[PDB]
Amino acid sequence: EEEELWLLTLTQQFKHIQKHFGIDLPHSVVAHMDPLLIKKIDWETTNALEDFDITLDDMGAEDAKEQWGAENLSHHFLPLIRYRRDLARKNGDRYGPDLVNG
Amino acid sequence: TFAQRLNSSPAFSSFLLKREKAESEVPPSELELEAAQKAAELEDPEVALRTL
Amino acid sequence: SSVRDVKTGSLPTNFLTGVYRFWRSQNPAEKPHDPVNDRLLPAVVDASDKRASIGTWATTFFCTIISCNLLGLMPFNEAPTSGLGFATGLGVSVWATATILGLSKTGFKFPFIFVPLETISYTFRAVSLGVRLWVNMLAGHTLLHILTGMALALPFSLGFFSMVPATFGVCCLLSALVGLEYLVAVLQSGVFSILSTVYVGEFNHDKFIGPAAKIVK
Amino acid sequence: MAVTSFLGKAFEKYFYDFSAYEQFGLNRFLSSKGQYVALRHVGFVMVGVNVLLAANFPFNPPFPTIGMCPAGWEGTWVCQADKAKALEMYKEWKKS
Amino acid sequence: MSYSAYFAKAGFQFPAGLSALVAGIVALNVCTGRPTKGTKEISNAEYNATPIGYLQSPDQHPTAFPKVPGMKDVHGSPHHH
Amino acid sequence: MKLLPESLQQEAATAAVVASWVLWHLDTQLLPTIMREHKLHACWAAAAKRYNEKLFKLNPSY
Amino acid sequence: VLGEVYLKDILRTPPTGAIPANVPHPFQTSFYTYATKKLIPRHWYLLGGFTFTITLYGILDGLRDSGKKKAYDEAIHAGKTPYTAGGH
Amino acid sequence: PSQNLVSTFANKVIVEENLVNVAEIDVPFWSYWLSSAGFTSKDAFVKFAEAVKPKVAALSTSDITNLTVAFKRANYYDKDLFTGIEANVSANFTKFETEQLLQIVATFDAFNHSSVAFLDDVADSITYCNHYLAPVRAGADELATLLTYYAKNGHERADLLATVARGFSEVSLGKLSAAQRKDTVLSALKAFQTFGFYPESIEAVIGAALVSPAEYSAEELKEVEAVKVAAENALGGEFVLIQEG
Amino acid sequence: EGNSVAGIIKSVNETSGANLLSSLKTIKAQAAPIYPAAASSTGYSTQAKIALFGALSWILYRADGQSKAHEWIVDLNLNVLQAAWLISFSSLIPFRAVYFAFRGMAPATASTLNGLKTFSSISL
Ligand SMILES: [Zn+2]
Repeated sequence: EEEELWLLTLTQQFKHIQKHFGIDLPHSVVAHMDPLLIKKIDWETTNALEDFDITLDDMGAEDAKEQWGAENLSHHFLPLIRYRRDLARKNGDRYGPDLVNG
Repeated sequence: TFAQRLNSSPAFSSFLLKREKAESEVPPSELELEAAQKAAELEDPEVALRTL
Repeated sequence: SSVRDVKTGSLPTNFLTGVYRFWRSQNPAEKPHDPVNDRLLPAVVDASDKRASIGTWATTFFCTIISCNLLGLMPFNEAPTSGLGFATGLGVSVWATATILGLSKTGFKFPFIFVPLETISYTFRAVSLGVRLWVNMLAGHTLLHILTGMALALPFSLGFFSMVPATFGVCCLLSALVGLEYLVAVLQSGVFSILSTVYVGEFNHDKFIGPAAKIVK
Repeated sequence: MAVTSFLGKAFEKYFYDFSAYEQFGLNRFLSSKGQYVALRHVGFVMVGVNVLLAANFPFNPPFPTIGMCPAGWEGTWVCQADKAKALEMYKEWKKS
Repeated sequence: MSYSAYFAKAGFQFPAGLSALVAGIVALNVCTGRPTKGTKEISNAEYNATPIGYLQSPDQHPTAFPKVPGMKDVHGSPHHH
Repeated sequence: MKLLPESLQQEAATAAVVASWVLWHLDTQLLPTIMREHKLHACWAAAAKRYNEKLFKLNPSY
Repeated sequence: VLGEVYLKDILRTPPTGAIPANVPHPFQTSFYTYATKKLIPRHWYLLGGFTFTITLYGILDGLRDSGKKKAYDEAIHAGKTPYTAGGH
Repeated sequence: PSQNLVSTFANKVIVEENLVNVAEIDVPFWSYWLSSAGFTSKDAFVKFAEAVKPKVAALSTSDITNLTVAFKRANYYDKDLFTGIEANVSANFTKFETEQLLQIVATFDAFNHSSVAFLDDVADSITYCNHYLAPVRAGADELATLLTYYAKNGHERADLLATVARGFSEVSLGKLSAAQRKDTVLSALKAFQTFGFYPESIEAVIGAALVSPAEYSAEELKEVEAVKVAAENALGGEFVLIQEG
Repeated sequence: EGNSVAGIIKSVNETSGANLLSSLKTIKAQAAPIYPAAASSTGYSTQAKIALFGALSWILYRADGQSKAHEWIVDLNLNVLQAAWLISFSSLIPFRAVYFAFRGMAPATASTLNGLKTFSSISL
C-alpha cells in the first residue's frame, strides 16, 4: 500500500477512458482526468504542429512517433518520480533517475 | 459490450438511427459476450473478493 | 468565455478528421536522410514550420465550397458559387496564395518566348480554377431551368394529368439531372481543393537544415 | 401535447412504420423497394408540377411553349407569344 | 449508465462565431456605398416635391404570381418623359 | 441570364469573408477538438508498448 | 505513502460530483492569441491572397463603371437617351 | 490664464506618484507594460512590489511571468516578493509553460535566488508537465541561461538535461546573432561539461563553435576542444564537421 | 473534487473487519462516476427558436423572391425537383452504414483505444 494510490488511479482513469472513448465521453471529462495531456495537445495545436504525428508518419519515423506518444504521456509517472525523489531526499540519498550516470 | 454501449450512445438516439442497432454492423465476438457476462458477474465486489 | 462541451466520437468530428487527414496527405513531408531522433527533431519541427498550411487551407476551401455547392441543391436556395465573382474570387485567391508563397520563397519580387508562354499558362490558373467552378455551378442549373420549362410546357398544353408517359420521361430526365448536379457539386469542391493542393505545393519545398556536425561511429 | 415532441413522435411513426409500399401491396406490381423509391420520386415530381400548374392555370407561360395551347383559349392572352400583347389582352379578359 | 442524458441536456447551439459570419455578410450587403438595386439618390427638393407613387417605378415592383410575364404591381408615375 | 454581378468586389469580399470565417472556425473551434480526440488515441497507441514496459519495470508487485 | 498531493493536478479520476466545464483552447479563449500565433504567421499567404482578389476586383469594378460612364456621356453628347424604355 | 492654470493642473494631475496609484489594482499588468515602455524606476518598483506581495499566491501563470519579467527589467530584487513568486511557481508547477518558465528562470538567474524545491519543480514542469518539443520553440539563449542556472546552483537533473539539450540545434543557434551565439555556445558547453552530460545534440553546439572559430579566443577554443574530446569519448566516436554534401 | 481512489482507500481502511464486506457496495457507489440523470425536458432553446424562425423566414423570403421572378413557375418547380431528391436521400441512404463508415475515417474511432494493460499496473 505504499504506492497503491498512483497505480490504482492510473487503472481507474484509463479504465473509464477506454470504456467511454469514442462513444459518449465528454471532452470536459477527458480534460479533467488528464489535464497535462490536453495541455500538451493544445501546445501542439497552438504551435502549428497539429499534423505532427502525420509528419512522423510521412517520414517513416516509427521510433520518433513512439517517443512522441511516450513523451505526451510522460507525466503519468511524475507522481511516482516526485514521491520517490522525496523518499530519497528524506533519507539523504540522491534519486537514481535524476543523476546522469545513474 | 461495445455494440451495447454504442446502442446507449446519443447517436443511436438520433432520428435516422432510432431503429438501427450497432450489433447489425459488426456483431460482438463470443469472447466479448462472455467477457461482458463475466464482468456482470463481478460487479458485485464481494463476489469478486470471494472468487479471488 | 465558456466553451461548449463536445462528445468524443461524434459524426462531424469523425468526418472532419477524415477530411483534414485526406487534405493533409496531399502534400506529405519529405523523409530526411538521417534517422529521426532528438538530434533531428528540431530540423523536423523547423521543416514543418517552413511548410505551408495546405491541409488547413484545402480543408477550408473544400468545406466552404461543398457547402456553397450543396446550397444550390436545397429547395428555395441558390448556390453562392453559381455567382461569378464568388467562385472566381475563390480561384483567384488560391492562385494568389500560391503566388505569394512562391514569392516569399524567392524574395518578394517577380521573376526567349518560353518565359511568356509559361507565364501565360501559369497566370491562367487564376482564371481557370475559379471559372471551372463557376460555369460548372451554372451548368446543371441553367440546363435544369430550360428542361423544367419544357416539362411545364407539356401538361400546361396537353392537360393537367393527361399524357403522363411523355411528362413521365421528361421528369425522369429532370430527376437524373438533379442527381448529376449533386455528383457535380461534391466533385467540383473536391477538384478545386485537389488543385489548390497541387498549386500551392509547387512552392512548398524548402531545404532541410539538418546537422552541420556529427559524431560518427 | 408539447408542440414539438408530439410532432416528432408522429413524424417518426410516419417515417418508419408507415409504408405505402406494403399497405397498398405494391410488391405484386413492382420488383424492388428501390424501384418504388424511383417511381415515387418521379411521381412526386409529376404531382408537384401538376399541382403547381393547377394552382394557377389561366396565366400566360413564362416558359416557351412547344407551339401548343391549353384548352379552348386558342387566340387569347394565354396563347400570345408577344407578352405586351398578352398583358393588354389580359386586361380586356379581366374586364369581365 | 451513460453520458447520453448529459448530452441530451444541451440544446441546439449555433457554431461559435456564427454571429461574426452573419455580421460580415450583412455588413457587406448593407455597406455597398451605392443605391439599392434600381434606386437613385435625388435632391431633397425633388424627394419632398415628388409623391409616393411617382417615386416608385414599376420595374422594382413585379407581380407576385403574374398572369402575364411582365406584370407590375404599381404603374409608376403617370407623367412620362 | 445573370452573369455579371452588381459588384464584383462585394461578391469577392463575400467569398473572402466566408472562407476566412471557415478558416478561423476550423483552426480555432474544430481543429483543437479534433486534435484532442485524435491525439489521445494516437498517443496511447504510440506509447502502449513503452508505457507498459516502463510501468512494468517500475512496479515492485511481482 | 503516496498521497493525493503527489497527483494533485497531474492525474484525476472520473468526476463523481459533477461534470466540469470544458477546458478551452487558447485560440477559443482569445482571438488575439490566434491572430498573433497562428493566423498571421501561418495564414498570411491566404490573407494576402484574399486581399489581392478584393483589390483586383475593385479595379475591375472601376473599369466597368468607367466604361458605363463613357457610354453614358457618349449617349448624352449624341442627343440619345442613355438607356432604353422599361417594359411597363 | 490658460497657460499657468493648464501647467499647474498638468503637474498636479500628471506626475509619477498618482500613476503608481492607478497601478495598485493590477500590479503585474502595469509593471510589465511600464517596464516594457522603458519606465524602470526603483522608486516606483518598491511600491509595486509591496502592492503585489499579498496578491502573489493567487496570481495566474501569465501574471507571475509578467511580474517576474518586469522585475528583471527594473533590476529590483525583493527577497520576500521573489520567495512568494517561487512559492507560487512551486505550488502551480503543472500549470506553467516552458515559454514562461524560461523567462522566470532567467530572472531568478539574473540575481542569485534558488531553492531545491524550486529547481525540482521547474525541472519537473519542463520535463514532464510540458511538451517535449517546447525547448525547440525556445531560442538557444534562454535554454543556455536555464542550463547555467542549474549549473551554478549545482542541481543536476538528467531528464531536464535531455529535454533542454533537445532544444539546441543548427536552427536555434542559427537564429542567434554571432556575438550572442558565442555566449550561448560557451555557456551551454560549460553547463554540459559541469554536469558531465553529453547528448547527441551537443554536436550542434560544439559545431556552432567550430564552424566559426575566428570569433572565439584561444582560451575559449581550448575549453571548446576539451568539451569536444569529452563528448567524443561519451558518445563513442569522432566529431566531424559536415559540409553541404 | 478529491479523487475517487483515495476515497476508496480511506473508506475501506475506516471499516472494521465485520463491517467490511457489506459496505463494499456502498463504497463502490461512492466511487462510481457521475452520470447525470435526464433533467427537465424544456421546449426548444432560444437558439433553436432563432434557427427555425430564421430558416422559415429565409424560406418565405426566398419563395417570395422566386415568385416575383420572370420565369417564376420554373423556379417553383425547381423547388419540387430538389425536394424530391431530399426525399429520395431519406429513403436510399444506408444511414447505419454511413455512420460506421464515418467512424472509420477518424483513427480515434476506427480502433479500440489500446493503452495501459492490466498486468503492468497490478498493485500488490
Ligand atoms: Zn434557379
